[PDB]
Amino acid sequence: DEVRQIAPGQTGKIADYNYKLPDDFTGCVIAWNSNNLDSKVGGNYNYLY
Amino acid sequence: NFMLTQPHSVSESPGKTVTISCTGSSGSIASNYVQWYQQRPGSAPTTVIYEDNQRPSGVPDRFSGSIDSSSNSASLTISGLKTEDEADYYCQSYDSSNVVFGGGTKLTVLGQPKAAPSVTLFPPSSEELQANKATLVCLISDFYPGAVTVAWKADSSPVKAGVETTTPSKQSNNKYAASSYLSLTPEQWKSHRSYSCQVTHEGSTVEKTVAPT
Amino acid sequence: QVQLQESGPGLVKPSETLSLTCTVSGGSVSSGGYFWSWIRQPPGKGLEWIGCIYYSGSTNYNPSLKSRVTISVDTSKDQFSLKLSSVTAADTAVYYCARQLWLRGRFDYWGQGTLVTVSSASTKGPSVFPLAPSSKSTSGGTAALGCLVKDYFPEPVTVSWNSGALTSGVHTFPAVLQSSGLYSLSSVVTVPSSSLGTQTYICNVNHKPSNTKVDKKVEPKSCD
Amino acid sequence: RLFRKSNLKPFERDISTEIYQAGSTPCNGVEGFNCYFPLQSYGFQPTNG
Repeated sequence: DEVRQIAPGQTGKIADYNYKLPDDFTGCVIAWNSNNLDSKVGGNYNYLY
Repeated sequence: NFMLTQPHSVSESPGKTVTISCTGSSGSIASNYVQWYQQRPGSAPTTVIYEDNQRPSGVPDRFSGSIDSSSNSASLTISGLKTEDEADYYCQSYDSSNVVFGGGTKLTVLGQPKAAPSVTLFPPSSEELQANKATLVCLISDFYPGAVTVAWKADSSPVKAGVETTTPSKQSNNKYAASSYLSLTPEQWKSHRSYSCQVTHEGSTVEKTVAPT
Repeated sequence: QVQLQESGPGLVKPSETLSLTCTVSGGSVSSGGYFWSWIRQPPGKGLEWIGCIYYSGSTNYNPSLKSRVTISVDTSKDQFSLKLSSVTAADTAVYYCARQLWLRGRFDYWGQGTLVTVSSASTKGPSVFPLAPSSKSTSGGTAALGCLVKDYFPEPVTVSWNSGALTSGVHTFPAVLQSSGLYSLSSVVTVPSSSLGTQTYICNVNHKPSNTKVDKKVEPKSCD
Repeated sequence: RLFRKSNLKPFERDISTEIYQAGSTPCNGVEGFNCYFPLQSYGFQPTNG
């Protein structure tokens, strides 16, 4: 639900505190689904924010 | 009869902005040049600002001063306090052929780890006894907190006369050290069977004893 | 550049003339048209202005210190000296000599402070008694030995172990006033008990005001 | 209490534990930016002047 926040000119809770996107952002964003490896049964809490 | 009034103690956390004042009693503060000196403890004073707006070459830009002639006060503004800024501040004037300094501004600074109170004792030496004197030395070292109470004992009777003790002083290993001295006559040292020093530290008591041998 | 250093005795007996001389290195007293001044500072108190001098006979003194300050300049030796008369116990202060580029303004260079704290004229040397270690003087695998510095005047005394070769475990304690005027202190070092009977430990207590140097050997106590 | 939305009526007690917009950026209970709290600690010390 936070993949929509990563864009130049957005306000929220993750982009403004971890990685801000400037107006002159010529970067190129790629993402994919990796639920079969990045998550596990019993609660995968290894990542923080 | 012109004196400069300066706040004795000023405390502020590092990184913030603080204002140090210097008020003249009789003469107006704008009449004569006001000079601020930042002196480290155990060191010679150094000029930190002069001419009421001019900073010497070498000091940072944060040492800025202002003059309020209506209130007869000289103001020194410090922005972004650091560790090395903890020093004494004095304001200088001239009046009329008689240089007058300021009261002085003290900056408040800011716990050692706890330690066991090692206690050692020595009896008076034979050379001291040949000099018709006797002194029992009690030593407390490598301890924390620095709140220790000493109580000399003559076998079982506590001794207060001639008891001299030293305030705790910080050691090199982030601990503290202390001393205690009991001056006695050569007859009094040999009158009692034994002499002991008791040290109380955080409730626990460490006692050593000596005897004339 | 230029640099100022002070000399003279760091002590003076009460009701006597004080003599502090501040010399100049790397500069000239007469050349440049500047001023000299003496500024004292008591321990824990603010700076106090004593007086100012020119390389000619121009002098001005503080009203509180008027008729007690005698400062003279000799260009041949490239120095200037101040004489203080009728000194008391309240004159304990850290004396600075400072070059004055601007008379009614700021100084530029401050010499190192030769502190003069003295209130009486006892001038007694330091008694150095050995502190013999014994079985009751050790707690575990380490023992303690030292020397007692008692009945001396005035501050301070420097105590060194084995001419400064032993520094680890050496604790120098601040002096405390006794029941009758004088002070007392000690200096001790922690040593393992294995080298008690095989190593010699000598304390070197120095008292510059009384000009007394005493070296006392420390040995384990012999029962008699 | 150091920060407040506006003035308050006399003889009134304010116990509102909420992070005010002291700075420019909006702050009305959210995390936001430059959000310093109205309630700060003291600097009491027995060795002061």
